[PDB]
Amino acid sequence: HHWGYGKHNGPEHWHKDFPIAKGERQSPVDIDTHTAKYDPSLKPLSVSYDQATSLRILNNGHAFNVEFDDSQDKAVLKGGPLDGTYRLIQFHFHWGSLDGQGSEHTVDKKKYAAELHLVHWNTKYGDFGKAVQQPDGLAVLGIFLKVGSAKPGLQKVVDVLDSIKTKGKSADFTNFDPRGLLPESLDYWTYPGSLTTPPLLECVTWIVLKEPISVSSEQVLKFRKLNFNGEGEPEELMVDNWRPAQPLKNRQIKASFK
Ligand SMILES: NS(=O)(=O)c1ccc(N2CCCC2=O)c([N+](=O)[O-])c1
Ligand SMILES: [Hg+2]
Ligand SMILES: [Zn+2]
Repeated sequence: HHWGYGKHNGPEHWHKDFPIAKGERQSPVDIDTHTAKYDPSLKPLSVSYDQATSLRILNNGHAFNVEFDDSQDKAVLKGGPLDGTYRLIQFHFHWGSLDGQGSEHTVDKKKYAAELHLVHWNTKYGDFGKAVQQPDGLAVLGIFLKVGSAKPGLQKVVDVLDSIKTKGKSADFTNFDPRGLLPESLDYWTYPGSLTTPPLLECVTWIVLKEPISVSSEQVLKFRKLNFNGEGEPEELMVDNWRPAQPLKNRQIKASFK
């Protein structure tokens, strides 16, 4: 049938409906810290979320997205390897069924517990659907999550997961401040990639932050109680909604540090 992360519709079957899966700039990738080139021409990352306006949280059957009001230059990301401004449209996670897997990007073949992706689109393109049609249309900020101490700013996300347990369910989720999810350092690795879930459009400029954020075992656990299925259908827990690392091919991962 249609895509997912199960044995019969998982990552290894996506190339049949979306031939771009075997593309030239696919994400995620394994970041080799010793092969990544330090580039001093890379400017600092500029995250301006002080005027962020969260609107809703939704379970789309592949994960839960927290959507923001992107009708104005409220929550933007600029600087880094980017040219111009990018509006935060939404953020989501990708976790595992166990604490030793869940991240999509790996650092030195190392996988973390999960991975937050704050999706952004280039404003010089008007809307989101026009950005996915250009090679520099999106900038996803990747933040790894490791199990350890709780993350206060992530708790308001965790408590509303009961009301979006199944596919297609939503809930009013305003006043969330994404700044409470950012690690202390903004060091990062950037590289040209794509979406990690279908359509798998090669339109992303990936900015994977070097520093991870810790979340309690209790916080990641409550992610695993969500379901892929819609209401009234046989329960399938939402776990391992991550794509395996892809070939780097004709690409170079740059770093803003040494
Ligand atoms: N996992 S990622 O961040 O690569 C990612 C995965 C999927 C999507 N899309 C595309 C259509 C709806 C949606 O959620 C995006 N995206 O916003 O482009 C991002
Ligand atoms: Hg594109
Ligand atoms: Zn993602």
